[PDB]
Amino acid sequence: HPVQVIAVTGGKGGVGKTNVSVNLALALADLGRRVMLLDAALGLANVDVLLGLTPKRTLADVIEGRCELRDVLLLGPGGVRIVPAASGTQSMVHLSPMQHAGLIQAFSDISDNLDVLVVDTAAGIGDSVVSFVRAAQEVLLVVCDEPTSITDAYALIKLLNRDHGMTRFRVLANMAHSPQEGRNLFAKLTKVTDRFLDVALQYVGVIPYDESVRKAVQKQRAVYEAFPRSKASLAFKAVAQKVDSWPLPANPRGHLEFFVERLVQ
Amino acid sequence: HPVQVIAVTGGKGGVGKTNVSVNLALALADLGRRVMLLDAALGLANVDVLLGLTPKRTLADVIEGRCELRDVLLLGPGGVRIVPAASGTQSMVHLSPMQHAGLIQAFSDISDNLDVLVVDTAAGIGDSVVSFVRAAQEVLLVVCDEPTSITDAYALIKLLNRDHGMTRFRVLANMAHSPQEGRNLFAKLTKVTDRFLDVALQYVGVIPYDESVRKAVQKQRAVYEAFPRSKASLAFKAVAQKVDSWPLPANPRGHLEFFVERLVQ
Amino acid sequence: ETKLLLIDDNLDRSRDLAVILNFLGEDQLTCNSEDWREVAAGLSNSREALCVLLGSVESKGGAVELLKQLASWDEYLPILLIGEPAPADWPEELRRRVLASLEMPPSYNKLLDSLHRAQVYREMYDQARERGRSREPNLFRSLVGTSRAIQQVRQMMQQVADTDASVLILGESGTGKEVVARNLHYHSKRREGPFVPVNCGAIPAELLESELFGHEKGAFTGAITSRAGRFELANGGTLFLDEIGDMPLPMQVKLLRVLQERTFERVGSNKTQNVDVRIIAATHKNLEKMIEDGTFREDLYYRLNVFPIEMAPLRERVEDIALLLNELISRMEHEKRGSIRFNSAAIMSLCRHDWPGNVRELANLVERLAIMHPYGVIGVGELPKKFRHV
Amino acid sequence: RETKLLLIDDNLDRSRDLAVILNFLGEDQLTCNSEDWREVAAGLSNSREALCVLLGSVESKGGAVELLKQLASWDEYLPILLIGEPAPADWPEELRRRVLASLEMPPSYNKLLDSLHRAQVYREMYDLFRSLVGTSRAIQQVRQMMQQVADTDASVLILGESGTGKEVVARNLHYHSKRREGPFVPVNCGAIPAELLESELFGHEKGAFTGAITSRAGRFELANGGTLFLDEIGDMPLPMQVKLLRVLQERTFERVGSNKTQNVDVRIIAATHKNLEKMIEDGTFREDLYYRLNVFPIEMAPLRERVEDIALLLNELISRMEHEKRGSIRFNSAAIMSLCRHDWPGNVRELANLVERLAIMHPYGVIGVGELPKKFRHVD
Amino acid sequence: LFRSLVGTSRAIQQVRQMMQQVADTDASVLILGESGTGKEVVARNLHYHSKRREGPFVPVNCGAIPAELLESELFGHEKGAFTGAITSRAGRFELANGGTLFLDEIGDMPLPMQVKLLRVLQERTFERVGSNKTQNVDVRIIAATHKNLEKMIEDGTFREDLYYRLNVFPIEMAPLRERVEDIALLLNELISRMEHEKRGSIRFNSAAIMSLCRHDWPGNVRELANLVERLAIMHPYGVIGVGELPKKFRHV
Ligand SMILES: Nc1nc2c(ncn2[C@@H]2O[C@@H]3COP(=O)(O)O[C@H]4[C@@H](O)[C@H](n5cnc6c(=O)[nH]c(N)nc65)O[C@@H]4COP(=O)(O)O[C@H]3[C@H]2O)c(=O)[nH]1
Ligand SMILES: Nc1nc2c(ncn2[C@@H]2O[C@@H]3COP(=O)(O)O[C@H]4[C@@H](O)[C@H](n5cnc6c(=O)[nH]c(N)nc65)O[C@@H]4COP(=O)(O)O[C@H]3[C@H]2O)c(=O)[nH]1
Ligand SMILES: Nc1ncnc2c1ncn2[C@@H]1O[C@H](COP(=O)(O)OP(=O)(O)CP(=O)(O)O)[C@@H](O)[C@H]1O
Ligand SMILES: Nc1ncnc2c1ncn2[C@@H]1O[C@H](COP(=O)(O)OP(=O)(O)CP(=O)(O)O)[C@@H](O)[C@H]1O
Repeated sequence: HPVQVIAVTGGKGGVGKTNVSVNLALALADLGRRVMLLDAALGLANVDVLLGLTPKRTLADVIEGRCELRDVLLLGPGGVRIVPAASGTQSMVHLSPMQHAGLIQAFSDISDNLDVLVVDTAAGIGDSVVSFVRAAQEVLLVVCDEPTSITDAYALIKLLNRDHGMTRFRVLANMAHSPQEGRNLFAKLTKVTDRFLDVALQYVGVIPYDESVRKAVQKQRAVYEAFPRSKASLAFKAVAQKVDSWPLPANPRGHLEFFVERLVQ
Repeated sequence: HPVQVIAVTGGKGGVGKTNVSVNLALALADLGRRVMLLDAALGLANVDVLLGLTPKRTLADVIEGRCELRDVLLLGPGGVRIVPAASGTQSMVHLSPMQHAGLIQAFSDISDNLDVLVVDTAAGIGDSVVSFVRAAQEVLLVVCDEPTSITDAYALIKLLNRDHGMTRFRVLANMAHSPQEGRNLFAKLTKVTDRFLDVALQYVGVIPYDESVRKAVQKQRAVYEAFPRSKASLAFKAVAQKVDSWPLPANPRGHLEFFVERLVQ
Repeated sequence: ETKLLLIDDNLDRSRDLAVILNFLGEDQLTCNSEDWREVAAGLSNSREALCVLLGSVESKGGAVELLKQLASWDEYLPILLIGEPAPADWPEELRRRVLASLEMPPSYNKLLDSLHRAQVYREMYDQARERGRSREPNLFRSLVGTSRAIQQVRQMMQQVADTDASVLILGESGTGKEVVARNLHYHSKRREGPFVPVNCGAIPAELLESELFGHEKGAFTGAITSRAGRFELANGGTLFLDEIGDMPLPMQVKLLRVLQERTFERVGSNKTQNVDVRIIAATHKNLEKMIEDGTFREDLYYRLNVFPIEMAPLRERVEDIALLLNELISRMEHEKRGSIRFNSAAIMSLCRHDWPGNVRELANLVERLAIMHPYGVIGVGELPKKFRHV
Repeated sequence: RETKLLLIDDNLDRSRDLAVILNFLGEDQLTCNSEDWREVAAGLSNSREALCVLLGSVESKGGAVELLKQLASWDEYLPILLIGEPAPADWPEELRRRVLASLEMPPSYNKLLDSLHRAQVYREMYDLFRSLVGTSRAIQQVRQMMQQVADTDASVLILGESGTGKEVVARNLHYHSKRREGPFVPVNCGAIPAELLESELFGHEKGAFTGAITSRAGRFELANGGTLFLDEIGDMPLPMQVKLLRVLQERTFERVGSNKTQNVDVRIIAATHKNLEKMIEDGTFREDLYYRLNVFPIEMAPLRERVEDIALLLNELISRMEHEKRGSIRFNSAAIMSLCRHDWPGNVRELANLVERLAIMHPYGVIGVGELPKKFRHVD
Repeated sequence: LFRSLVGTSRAIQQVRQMMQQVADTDASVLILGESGTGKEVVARNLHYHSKRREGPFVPVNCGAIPAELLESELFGHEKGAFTGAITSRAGRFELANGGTLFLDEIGDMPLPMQVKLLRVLQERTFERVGSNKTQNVDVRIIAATHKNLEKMIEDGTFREDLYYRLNVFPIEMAPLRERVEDIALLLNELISRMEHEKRGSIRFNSAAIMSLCRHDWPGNVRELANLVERLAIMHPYGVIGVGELPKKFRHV
């Protein structure tokens, strides 16, 4: 009955937030879960580009109000329900938290046939990023094996812990050439957090770096369905199996979040 | 000599914006002059992390008025006066345009920049990025061969044309595995712009994918100094002349832009 | 329940350990350092083997190679050394891989604890039982303890548990207000009704009215749908208002109107609806000074102060910490997490902390050390620097 | 305790097996054989230094009767535990009683330690407490059971592990019922000898028949108008069990040698730890007595199910020390978690005995983890 | 050198005649016409033909400056004036004291801005925000707009006193679509930029010239410059005709 929402974040760009979010969406679709995929990067669209969708009406038409949220849904490849975000529209680039809410609560009306929702939160630590992170109970940080990414993810955790006090984070390593260096990356993040913060980073696995994911990107298709027999594909299948093992949210939190009425009932 | 300020943009995250800004600034510094790098990602300062420097006082202090601007000029490699900003501070991310303009005007105090100042704009097309590109005389776009990067760059171009009528742009290719790859990416982006809008974009160069950059970033040092004899370092060195010496007969006009005091007379 | 592996080349040690395993209520599969493959072939799969009890290693490649082969057989398999603990010669990964080291003659409680931990991590690492039911780090049975500081809280609980009027709660941040609200809701008449918690400080003030009452399209900027607000979701239920002093001035008169007449409105339209929402508020500051400053209105304060509830900081009930330290750990092993054991020095240092954050940061620390160094032998050293008090 | 277990067993394999079995538990054991048991047994300080005598398979000539007579000469009060074989039917009646349990080859932990506790009772008898406090869910369910039962007046059945605190629940029900003024009487059938349970419960008759050696009336007139809390009703033998059913259902008794019937109005509260419906399947328990007794079930939880209560119990236990000026020990957090993580088979009695032993060992001291006995010791 | 434009048609002849009409006096110069008609070069060439020649020219495009920020950059502010001020800098009058001030897009002036500019014109003095100092400077002001004023006052959101103060010397701008015949020559002016800025080269064929002449050209000269530079940049050294013109520019 409750809907698990996974916000794929990390602050540092290029770690693979959009691609990992799309791949997880199609992975849970293939496992047998009806999946919705929302591009929280409302200023710039990347989700519909990777999946080849070319919608005729997007979240902007929702926001300045010439339609509802039924009309913008896309039945993309892999049986996914995509909620595209506008690219280059003035009404979308910067939003007050009031309009971000006006989007968030209205997004809960379209919840008839949902099992898992994947939120592609935009890069950085902007207001929209923080609002969408707090709106999702399952926050997964994609971390690459570069100190810039390490410190930027640390900055994001510091922002979300010093200000709003959220400590749970699911660390997913990316661009790891060996299974051991992913654990090494997790140890580096753990050392930094211990020296500075008090948070509970939970290792969820490594996504190996291979040209299959990239060549799927240029072919404008998800690597899960474009190359279902690749090392990254099998490792991400295992990651999706672990994702299904994540317990469902049971209770709503004080702040705004997706599907409050689904959780409260 | 009216100060020409270059800002590095591209919208898409992880393209190399902070990295290309740091390495290019080091390139100009090693090729004469005296650069004063600034990072416009006021809440996510990655220039210091990439350079290994420890900022005693950051730009958040001068934003809050704690210290003067000249206090936060921190010497780094290559004789570069880095101006680090805060890390993990949302209050330093989304500022009112008045505060951004006050920062731009506060830069007028420094008068030791030999026509060089590199701005590292944050990912996205938010208010800070546009406010900084309007203040800059050269806007450098870094994009990678991936359709999402093309979409984000085109969205930024469309926003700038539609609201502020910017006309001249510089295109730089990053993470290109072949020399043909960057030119193909530029051709695709200019094809999209030609199909939709009226903006002229200029070629700059290409940054090949080298593991030397990864190893240098691992060493908490910029790739220009850690591995100066490398293909990426040579690419940055080549980009140095293209950036530095193209607008030799500069004619300083006037609007909301950096160092307007020097541009007037 | 499954089986156990005894790869020990010592005839006496393996024999007595097999006898002990048969005693405690589970079968065993005696093996040597090299011919364990043929014995393990008798099992259908790795699931039929719970954990292994390493003894003496005499084959080629050493105990490191033996453990590499065993992890190749099952990577998610706990390791139970007996007789000789891991010295400072093995690699760090191999050192950490060991669940625990026994000390012959085998000790009772340590052996059952090791087996219970082994089966806990075995149940945790497989793909059965599907997903569970996640809960917040502060959403545990935090009302445990023997101090005056928590007995007073429970006394005011029982005092207000038989009413339905608005309640007011005071105490520092992370002191356990959510648990108080949930307990009050569960022990009231509207137990089956919804429990909607909202904290006014987490969400900005501009949209707080929209979140509380609800809005409709065409009479609200940024409005998309004719949303029913959290007050509507609280019909027949309770609205737990945390950090109540961050409501703007008009929010106070609006709350007074909804509390007095039991009816509210939706912003943008002149329509009224009546509900029976129970208002349980919680703040972490001094309202007796905020009223004088000019932020909290008098009537709303006097309407919420019908039944106050004051918490106490963790530092003021130090002799409860151990109890919580247990009640968290059990929770973790009964949640999708393994079990952690502490040394005397670790807990003794943990009870010396001033706790600038209350129980919430204690739970955060417990979870972070559980998922940082799991199934280990964590003592005072493994604790973070701040918590290490000597 | 500090007492050891004698292992008189001719089978060398069984001897060493049981030796390591008991050395697992932490109790001190010594391996002995019939050829050398004499001098090793004489090497102990006294006959009371041994908790019991463990007899395995015996292959010595002359049978086990001679060994039993020798042990009887050694000590009259000496429990015997058979391991690996059932109770023989050819042994004399006066010798089979000393065999405490007809244990098969070394059994599970719970059965063995329950037999050891029975042997402890055997030792002590031949030689209370303010529980029901706390906010654990188990104690809350128990309290809900008391609220559901208190307004009525009928038989009450308590199920829970041995020594878990049923007496305090019986006292609570007695003081929350209409019989507050009436006497409240607890009787533990397990701790009473089988041959003397009839005299203890039904009473005494002077010169009526053989065996009348005690002069003391039974609990019938002790329990009149109040609560009779019969603990360990499983150990109730079948003839005395049907007598108890006659006393219960008819609410009346009759003195042998007369024709007058005397009425009693007592609230019966049975409490037991052995499963009763499995005993029904085995046929050694009456059908209707269970049905009448099990109308108001109180599923008393073990200490492990209400671990959060444990510390609040120690304080109360420590409080019992402060009132009587019988010492004052203070547990640190380390010992609190060390005791909380324990399984606690003898749930409350073991905790109380541990507190007493720690009090005697370290008066006015901070009880840490080092001062704890080995069985309660828990570390990282 | 400077930014140069040339023409031959009757409209630009009237433009130069009317410019020379007012070039003999120094007062507020108000320019009316559509946007992108070349008002900046008009102001700069008026200044270059005025008394001020060694003085600097300060342009202010109000469409490129936020409304709340217009007075901040124009009048100036001290270090401590509000929450966003962190440095004392002089206003744009001081930087060009003794030069020529150009103020484009006067349409969106708020009422405080209108009264402040009227005060600057009348008493020849001003004051920085968050301060009481009264400082006087001398400058020649050329204000410009893209909307016709008469309707803008008719809406009631333009102060009539400021309207009359600025409109003492009205200026009429002629959009290019009425002077298409010199566009080719005007094109030969813009290639001079390619020969003066060194950014490439571009040519126009006769068919391309006549095709361009038919185009409506709403934002005449700014759009013309943008189009020619964009065509040059997309493919330099190539021949420009009719088909390869992006869109709507091949009206034939
Ligand atoms: N000390 C401690 N033990 C904990 C805690 N959470 C879970 N447990 C233990 O884990 C058992 C299973 O919990 P579950 O899987 O959620 O399965 C639970 C759940 O489905 C439900 N349940 C029990 N208590 C609650 C509660 O307070 N809230 C909700 N929403 N469900 C509950 O009933 C089932 C059985 O509950 P129990 O009989 O209590 O059995 C519980 C209890 O023994 C905790 O925070 N502290
Ligand atoms: N999944 C899971 N979560 C658990 C469990 N036990 C506690 N929790 C979590 O801890 C919160 C507070 O538990 P509490 O202090 O016992 O406070 C509890 C307790 O007083 C009462 N309650 C809930 N279930 C039971 C139950 O089965 N028996 C009793 N006696 N009380 C219950 O309701 C209060 C609020 O319950 P919630 O709103 O669910 O809020 C619960 C829930 O979020 C459990 O076994 N499983
Ligand atoms: N798991 C992975 N393995 C290998 N390469 C990966 C990868 N995830 C991402 N990449 C690379 O990074 C590119 C960008 O990925 P993605 O679009 O997910 O980034 P992102 O969404 O984190 C940045 P932004 O938030 O700015 O859009 C991919 O097209 C590919 O080149
Ligand atoms: N030529 C190249 N070869 C390999 N990796 C490269 C690269 N250029 C950039 N990267 C990688 O891109 C990531 C980000 O680089 P960097 O931090 O220097 O700037 P950036 O501007 O791309 C980040 P953002 O987009 O978030 O501002 C790092 O993982 C870096 O190693």
